[PDB]
Amino acid sequence: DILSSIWTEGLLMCLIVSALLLFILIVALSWISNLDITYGALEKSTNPIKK
Amino acid sequence: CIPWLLLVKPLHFKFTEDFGDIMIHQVIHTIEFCLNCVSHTASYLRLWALSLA
Amino acid sequence: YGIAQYREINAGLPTIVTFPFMFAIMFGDMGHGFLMTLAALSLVLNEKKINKMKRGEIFDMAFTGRYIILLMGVFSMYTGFLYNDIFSKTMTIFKSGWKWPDHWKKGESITATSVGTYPIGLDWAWHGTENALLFSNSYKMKLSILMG
Amino acid sequence: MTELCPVYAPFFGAIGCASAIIFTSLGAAYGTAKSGVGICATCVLRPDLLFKNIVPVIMAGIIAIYGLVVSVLVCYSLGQKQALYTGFIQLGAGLSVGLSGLAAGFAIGIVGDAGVRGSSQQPRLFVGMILILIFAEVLGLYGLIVALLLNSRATQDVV
Amino acid sequence: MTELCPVYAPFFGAIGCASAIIFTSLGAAYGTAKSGVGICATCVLRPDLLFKNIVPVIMAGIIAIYGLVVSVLVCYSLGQKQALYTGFIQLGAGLSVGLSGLAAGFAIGIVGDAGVRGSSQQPRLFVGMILILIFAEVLGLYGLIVALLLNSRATQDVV
Amino acid sequence: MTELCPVYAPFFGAIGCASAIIFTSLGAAYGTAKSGVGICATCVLRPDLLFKNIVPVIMAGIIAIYGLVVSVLVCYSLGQKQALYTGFIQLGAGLSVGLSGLAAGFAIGIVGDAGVRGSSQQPRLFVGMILILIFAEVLGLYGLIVALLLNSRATQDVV
Amino acid sequence: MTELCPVYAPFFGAIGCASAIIFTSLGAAYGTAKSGVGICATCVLRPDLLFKNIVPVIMAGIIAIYGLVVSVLVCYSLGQKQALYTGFIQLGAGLSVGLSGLAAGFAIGIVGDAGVRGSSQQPRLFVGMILILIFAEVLGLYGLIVALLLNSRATQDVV
Amino acid sequence: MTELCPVYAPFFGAIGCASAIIFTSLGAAYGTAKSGVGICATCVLRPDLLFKNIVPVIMAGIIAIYGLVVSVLVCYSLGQKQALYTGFIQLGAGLSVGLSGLAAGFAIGIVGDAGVRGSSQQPRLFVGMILILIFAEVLGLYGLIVALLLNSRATQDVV
Amino acid sequence: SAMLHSLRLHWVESMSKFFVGEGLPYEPFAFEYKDM
Amino acid sequence: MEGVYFNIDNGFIEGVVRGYRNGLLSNNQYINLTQCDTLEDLKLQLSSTDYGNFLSSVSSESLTTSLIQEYASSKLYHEFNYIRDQSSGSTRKFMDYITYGYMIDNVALMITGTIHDRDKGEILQRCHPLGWFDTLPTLSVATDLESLYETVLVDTPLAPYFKNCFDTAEELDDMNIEIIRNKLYKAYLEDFYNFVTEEIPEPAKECMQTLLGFEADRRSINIALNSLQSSDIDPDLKSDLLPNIGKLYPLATFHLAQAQDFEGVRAALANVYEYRGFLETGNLEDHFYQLEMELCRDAFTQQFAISTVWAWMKSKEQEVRNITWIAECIAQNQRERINNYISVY
Amino acid sequence: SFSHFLYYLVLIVVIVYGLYKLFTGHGSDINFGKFLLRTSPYMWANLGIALCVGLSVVGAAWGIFITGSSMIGAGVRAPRITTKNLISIIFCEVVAIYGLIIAIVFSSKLTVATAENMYSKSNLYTGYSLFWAGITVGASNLICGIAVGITGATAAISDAADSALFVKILVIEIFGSILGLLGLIVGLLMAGKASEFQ
Amino acid sequence: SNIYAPLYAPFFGFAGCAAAMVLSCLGAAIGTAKSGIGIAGIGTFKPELIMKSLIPVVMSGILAIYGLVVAVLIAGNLSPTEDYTLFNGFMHLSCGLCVGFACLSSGYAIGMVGDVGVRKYMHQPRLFVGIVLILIFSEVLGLYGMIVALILNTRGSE
Ligand SMILES: CNC(=O)O[C@@H](CC(C)C)c1nc([C@H]2OC(=O)/C(C)=C/C/C(C)=C/[C@@H](O)[C@@H](C)\C=C(C)/C=C(C)\C=C\[C@@H](O)[C@H](C)[C@H](OC)/C(C)=C/C=C/[C@@H]2C)cs1
Ligand SMILES: CNC(=O)O[C@@H](CC(C)C)c1nc([C@H]2OC(=O)/C(C)=C/C/C(C)=C/[C@@H](O)[C@@H](C)\C=C(C)/C=C(C)\C=C\[C@@H](O)[C@H](C)[C@H](OC)/C(C)=C/C=C/[C@@H]2C)cs1
Ligand SMILES: CNC(=O)O[C@@H](CC(C)C)c1nc([C@H]2OC(=O)/C(C)=C/C/C(C)=C/[C@@H](O)[C@@H](C)\C=C(C)/C=C(C)\C=C\[C@@H](O)[C@H](C)[C@H](OC)/C(C)=C/C=C/[C@@H]2C)cs1
Ligand SMILES: CNC(=O)O[C@@H](CC(C)C)c1nc([C@H]2OC(=O)/C(C)=C/C/C(C)=C/[C@@H](O)[C@@H](C)\C=C(C)/C=C(C)\C=C\[C@@H](O)[C@H](C)[C@H](OC)/C(C)=C/C=C/[C@@H]2C)cs1
Ligand SMILES: CNC(=O)O[C@@H](CC(C)C)c1nc([C@H]2OC(=O)/C(C)=C/C/C(C)=C/[C@@H](O)[C@@H](C)\C=C(C)/C=C(C)\C=C\[C@@H](O)[C@H](C)[C@H](OC)/C(C)=C/C=C/[C@@H]2C)cs1
Repeated sequence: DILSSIWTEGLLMCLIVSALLLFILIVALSWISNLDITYGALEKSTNPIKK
Repeated sequence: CIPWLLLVKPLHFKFTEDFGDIMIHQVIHTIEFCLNCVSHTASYLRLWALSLA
Repeated sequence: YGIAQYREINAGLPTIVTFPFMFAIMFGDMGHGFLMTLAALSLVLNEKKINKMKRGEIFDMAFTGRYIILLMGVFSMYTGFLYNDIFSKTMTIFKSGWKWPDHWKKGESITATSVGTYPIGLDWAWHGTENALLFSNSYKMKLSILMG
Repeated sequence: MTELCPVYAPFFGAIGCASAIIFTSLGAAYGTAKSGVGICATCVLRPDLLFKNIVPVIMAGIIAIYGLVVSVLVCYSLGQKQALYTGFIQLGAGLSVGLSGLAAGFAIGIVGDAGVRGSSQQPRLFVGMILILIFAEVLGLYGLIVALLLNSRATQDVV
Repeated sequence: MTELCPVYAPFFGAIGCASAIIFTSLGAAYGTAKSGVGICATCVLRPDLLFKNIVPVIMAGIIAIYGLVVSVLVCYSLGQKQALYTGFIQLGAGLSVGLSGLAAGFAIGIVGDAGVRGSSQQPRLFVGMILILIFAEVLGLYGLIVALLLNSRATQDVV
Repeated sequence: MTELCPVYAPFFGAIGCASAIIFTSLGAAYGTAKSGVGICATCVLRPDLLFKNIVPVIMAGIIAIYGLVVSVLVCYSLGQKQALYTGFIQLGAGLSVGLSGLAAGFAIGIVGDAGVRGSSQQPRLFVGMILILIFAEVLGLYGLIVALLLNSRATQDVV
Repeated sequence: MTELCPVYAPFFGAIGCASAIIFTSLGAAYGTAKSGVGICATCVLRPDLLFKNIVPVIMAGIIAIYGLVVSVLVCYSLGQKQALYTGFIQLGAGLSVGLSGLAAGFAIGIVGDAGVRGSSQQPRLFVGMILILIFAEVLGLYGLIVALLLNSRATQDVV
Repeated sequence: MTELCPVYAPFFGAIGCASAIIFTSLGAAYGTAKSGVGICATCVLRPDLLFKNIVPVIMAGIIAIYGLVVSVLVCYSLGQKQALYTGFIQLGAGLSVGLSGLAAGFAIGIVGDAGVRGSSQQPRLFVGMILILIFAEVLGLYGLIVALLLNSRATQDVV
Repeated sequence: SAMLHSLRLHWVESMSKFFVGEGLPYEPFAFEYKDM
Repeated sequence: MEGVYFNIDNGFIEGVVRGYRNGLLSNNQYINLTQCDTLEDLKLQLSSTDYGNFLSSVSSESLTTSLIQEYASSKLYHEFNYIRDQSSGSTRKFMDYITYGYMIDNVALMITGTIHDRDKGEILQRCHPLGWFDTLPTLSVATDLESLYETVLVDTPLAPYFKNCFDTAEELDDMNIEIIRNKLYKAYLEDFYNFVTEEIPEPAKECMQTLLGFEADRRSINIALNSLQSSDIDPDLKSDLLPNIGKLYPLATFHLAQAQDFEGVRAALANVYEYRGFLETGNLEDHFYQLEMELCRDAFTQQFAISTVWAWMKSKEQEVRNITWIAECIAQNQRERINNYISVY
Repeated sequence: SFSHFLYYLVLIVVIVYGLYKLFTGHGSDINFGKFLLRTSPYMWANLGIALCVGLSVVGAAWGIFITGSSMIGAGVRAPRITTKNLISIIFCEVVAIYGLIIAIVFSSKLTVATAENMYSKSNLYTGYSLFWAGITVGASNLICGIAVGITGATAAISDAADSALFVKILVIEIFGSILGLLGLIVGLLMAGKASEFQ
Repeated sequence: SNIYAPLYAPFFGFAGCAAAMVLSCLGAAIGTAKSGIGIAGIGTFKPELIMKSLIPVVMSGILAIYGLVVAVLIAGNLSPTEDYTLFNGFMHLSCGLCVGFACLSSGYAIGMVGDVGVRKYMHQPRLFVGIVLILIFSEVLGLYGMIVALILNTRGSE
């Protein structure tokens, strides 16, 4: 009455835990990759009319 | 007491359009107070949380 | 937060004590409390000189609340004494209310028996004990609920 | 390998020791990066605020400290023959601290950036930012705490 | 193949030896690339700062030194008949240094780019960037540490 | 559990009770939302048309009434020991009415938005919108007919 | 459950009965929606054309008639103990008609929108749109012919 | 169910009968839609070309006839006890024809749109579009042919 | 952190109970050194 | 939803922009300005607004309507450029897109001055600062578009918008400048509409589509009415100037392209119901400005939208105009038309 | 899209595997029931407790950033709102404290079961109950926090626009802040009849 | 013991509970958040219209009451010492799906209608009544998922 020889309950538990973790990591890395530096405050203006 | 807090003061004002404002304020205050008892009792567990940490 | 209504109960008078003591509950360590007390005393005892000179925004805020921090440190010392926590360690001033078994072997799980109640503060018997956290959590949850 | 203590039980606890630091260091890095971007944008105009707009970058690091604490506590409860219950508890304790720290960091960053950008204009806002930041930080704390509680059960009454 | 030491246990160890250096190098490359872009953008105007805006590229490379410290240590504890617990510990240690050094490198790159861009205008900002960068570079350290303190348990008390 | 009536047969019929109401409400909500957006955009200029540009919201609602008619008919034919054929029939009826109502509700929403926006300018367009909306509504009725003609076979001649 | 007639054979007949009306309604809804958008855009200027630019919405509705015909015929041939071959045939007929109607309806929506928009300017174009729309309808009729020729074999010569 | 003729062999043939008409209709619908959009855009200026810019729609239609030729042939060769080899052959023929027709219909739509748009300006371009459309249409033919030459082997020399 | 969670327990949990607020701050007309 | 991801980058931007909005002069403040008897009184009254001490460095004798306009506009542009200095990613691209129109306007002002031999200093003073690019003063060297593009505008963000301006003759004059300026605003508006549709999320995608459709419609109507004055222009050439993103497109824009008289424009606008009475009576410019203010007000009812940066810049830009107008009626003493200050907030 | 392509590939692989097992007579080999029965209830309980706390925190943090970022922007010109709208940030942080509370209550049921009484009716029920109650509390608190933060940002901007507006938007927050409470309640009802693992 | 009541059947009943509560809360939060963004937007113009414009948030909350009721009913029928059929668990999984997704749809429609009407009837005060009608129609969508859920509970226990 085993679930499977390859996909044992322990292996499936490990895999679903790792999948939850990898999904979280993917979300976090997507969010971090969306980090865009606000350059406008980092470069100097060059406008004679103003600034 | 929930009906008490909700009704006694606005009804006293009615019996002596402003009554509408009084009733609205009393309803908001009662909901806020009833939720705040629980949310304030749970919040003071931050004392334990920060002490433990 | 806001300006009190005219002739309304002022929240500063009660905060003088309640804001430092609620902090102390959240802090509860005689070591850190003593360090903070000394930091506040440095400003308080030299309050005239610091007032005369110019101060930065953060330093100005710290100096203005110098008595705040003094009270926070004193109450933190008191609470840490009640928590028996000095730099994460415990003091053994009083006889403990727990007696460990007369004899045991190395690595043997031993449980203590209640022979009394610690006079002031948490008994040092459950320092470094496996279940210490279970008692500390219960006590401090209930303490926070009651105080709040 | 016992019924209650399979050979794969240490898998979950080691993934929890890792998850705690990896996700509290993801959140802390996000917070530090965004707060530093804000600090670099503001201190061009207002360098005098720099050693006082560092607070968000100090709070994000405290998130990483909360998961270095849960990781080190979970790593010393890890064993070759430690029960599957202990492994699940250690995974849960790292999932909690790591995710809560990620959320707290992500919020610390977004809120520190806003508050440093606005404090260069309204100094009175510094108090507002620090108060909104102490509530983003407490989230992480709440994770650590849960994690800590989890570890208080991980190895106890376990066969 | 023993119950406790299957033939596939070295898989996780070898995946950790890989992951540590892999993710630390990814983070270090990200940081070096962005910091170098900032340095090239600034030193066009301010070459005199170049040999002093190289700090983020140094701090990003300490992330890869941390991943090489864990890969080299995980590698010397890799064995044909090493326990599955040891393999899981060696995977957690690599993921800890690797994914905490990825985050630190991302933070280092962003902060260094911002700080080199702003330091060409406000020199006093360079010290703020160095503090913000020590807080980012700290994250990676923590992962190394949790990864070290996981190798201290990898082979020990293991049958 | 019989060969023909496994314990998991009620799963499919239950997914059909859900599919009927999950999708007919999704379509009806889409239609009601877009038609209401159009009505709010138009009635700012033409409030007198309001009670009469409500037709697309009434039409989108009959899409949800169609999946309530199938969900309630499918739910009164469900059973602990009901055949797998009956379960598949009840899943196919719920899918039929739910999908056909989703499509009809999408068409109803788009057409109603367009027709309310255009009817505030050309009143003669209203009858044209009603007809194009009757054609879109019709698609949900065809799904209800196939779902109702599937329940006529769900429990019948079944062992 | 026979070798040739498993308990799960009715699964593919019901999915084909559902697919027959689910995809034909999706295509018809797409066509009706886009044609109605075009009709509402044009009839603001040219209401007199409305009861004659409704053709794409009538042509996109014959797509759903094609899936009601196959859904109704596939469903009266469904059975608890009907062969797996019959189930596969009823799935292939429902896929054939639904997919072919989906494509037809998409073409009928795009072409009808374009032709109603252009016919308000060039009336001679209406005949061209009706022709391109007859071609789009044949794509659906061809799927109905394949689906109707698949059901002619579904239950026949089947044990 | 024989070794060579499982009960699931008809599954492939039915997916092939459906795939042949499903993808050839998808391609034909794409081609008809885009060519009709082009025809509606051009015939506003040049209605006289309309009954002669219909060629791409007539060419995209032939893509669907090719899928109907393969679907009707694949279906008359479907059987309850037909070999798995025959099922794979009927799936391969249906895939062949449908995919080639999809590609041919996409090419036909794009080329026909471009050529009708350009022919309203340069009539001499019409012959070039028919030449490029003959080439796009022969991509579908070559699928049909491969499909045909796959059905010539589907039922033959099969036990 | 603990100083600022004490502030919320005072501003939100303590002063929510009795503090009406919305008063007029006392800013009497006084001369003060104004720095350029 | 709009709120979930909007505040990760644009929360502070929207808060500050909405704070700027709250400072928009209301009708009562405009009336108070109207009652001012002098530019000194106008400055004092404006000091009570969020303009504040913006003229505090200006002496009494130096107060002029031109100076007041310059200072208010400089305040607006400094606010805009700061908000850009706090924005990143898609928002930076959006705010850069807002500047590309001012750049097209400056390119025409610069080249129009170069062909009239006017001093480059005055021509550059009159140029819109938001529309500044490093090589803008270098447009004061050449006359033919070929040299100007191959030497200056290829490196500018306006380069993609030079794909239909090469047809005209090498010799360049005022009519050719107007043609080039309309072609550059057609290509720009189409590019800014595409950028909004693909990258700018909803409901700032819809708000910015509506506000660019209005811009395109106004440009088309103005182009048609200006071509009316000219003896005749090829309708195909006109169609190359009318943007293809507005409510007018493709029917009303077409009819305007082939329109050859004022009644033709009126017939073209009759079909579209949003511009019915614009040409019926009144001042067309005032009608357009009122519609723009109404559209911007509507963009402020939608939070978690970067359409509010555009709606604040165009609202504030109207405010400045209004102030200038009032200032004129105070400086020149013609107070009969002082109340035509178009107020919506 | 790479993500959409991966989703489609996973769906196709799952469908093909299911059809292969079903046709070959091994449809029952994909036994979700056996997976649930044999997977340790400890995993379900601990995942529930971790996801409860984590998702409650995620929503709290997500709301705090939405409210916090809009308060800071609006307080540049109207700093008076900073303390007034801070109640919004307390409605966002209160969901987290609910999750924490639930974790504490649910962690009390994380006892150690005996080897024989491990996959029993009570222990499997306790695992499912604490997994799904934690999921419910965490997701409800996530939604409530993100929604209350979106309302708090609107309230902060309105307060900056006009003070009188705030009290009217706070009501909406009070409407949203209850949604986590309900989840909390429902969680307590799910894990109500659950018992410590025995 | 009972093959028709396997020990994993409570997993499905608790999945239904979670679906009900979480998805109804998601609808009520999409409704109260999106409708609330419409009430704050108008606040800058017609602050006086905000208190009457709370019908959309009140209606969105009733969607999380439809899911609380269903979840409470499902949880009252789940016990570790009671024989829960796998049929009762499927029937409580559909209850959850039925109420949660119906309330999600109702909440999306209520957020979309409330937001735009509130932001729209600033100019036209007569539009408001219509909003209340449309908001009713959307709200009914959730009710229907509740009702079907109730019927599915009455049949799961029986
Ligand atoms: C990918 N390229 C790469 O590998 O670069 C190679 C060079 C190649 C081009 C050949 C590198 N050589 C180095 C050498 O040091 C340096 O230049 C400098 C200035 C080091 C001083 C710095 C910046 C110190 C910061 O960390 C501190 C304040 C950060 C933290 C958190 C605080 C602590 C207590 C952590 C300390 C550890 O970080 C420690 C320092 C690290 O322990 C493993 C270590 C001993 C790295 C190797 C450094 C060499 C000597 C760095 S990079
Ligand atoms: C989203 N909230 C929601 O659920 O709304 C609920 C609750 C509300 C009170 C809030 C609704 N109650 C109703 C009631 O009717 C009406 O107002 C009106 C005017 C109905 C007439 C209409 C428009 C008929 C069109 O379909 C026709 C031409 C379309 C087609 C294709 C032709 C046929 C032969 C189809 C007929 C079926 O459509 C039939 C009619 C339907 O059979 C199931 C039915 C009896 C629905 C319930 C109607 C009630 C009385 C509508 S909405
Ligand atoms: C979107 N909702 C929806 O479902 O609407 C429903 C319900 C409505 C009452 C609301 C619809 N009822 C109808 C009714 O007919 C009509 O009005 C008209 C004018 C039909 C004539 C048309 C246009 C014929 C075109 O196809 C021809 C030239 C196309 C092709 C390729 C050539 C051939 C040989 C194909 C023929 C089949 O197509 C045949 C025609 C179809 O065989 C199944 C059939 C007899 C449908 C029933 C139509 C009814 C009478 C249409 S739509
Ligand atoms: C939408 N779906 C659909 O079916 O529309 C129906 C619409 C009606 C039901 C209303 C259609 N009826 C037709 C009829 O053809 C025509 O008018 C004409 C003049 C077709 C001539 C064309 C253009 C031939 C091109 O292919 C040639 C040059 C391309 C190539 C590479 C060369 C070769 C050797 C390929 C030949 C095959 O293409 C062959 C021809 C095809 O063999 C299967 C066939 C006999 C199709 C049916 C045609 C009918 C008579 C087309 S569309
Ligand atoms: C956030 N989550 C949450 O808990 O909300 C709490 C939050 C607050 C404590 C702050 C809420 N308390 C309430 C209370 O109601 C009200 O104020 C008002 C005015 C209710 C009248 C309304 C608008 C009725 C509409 O539905 C009608 C026209 C819609 C339809 C389709 C038709 C019918 C026949 C309605 C059937 C059910 O809808 C029924 C009415 C509902 O049965 C379950 C019910 C009795 C809910 C609870 C209401 C309380 C008293 C609402 S929100």
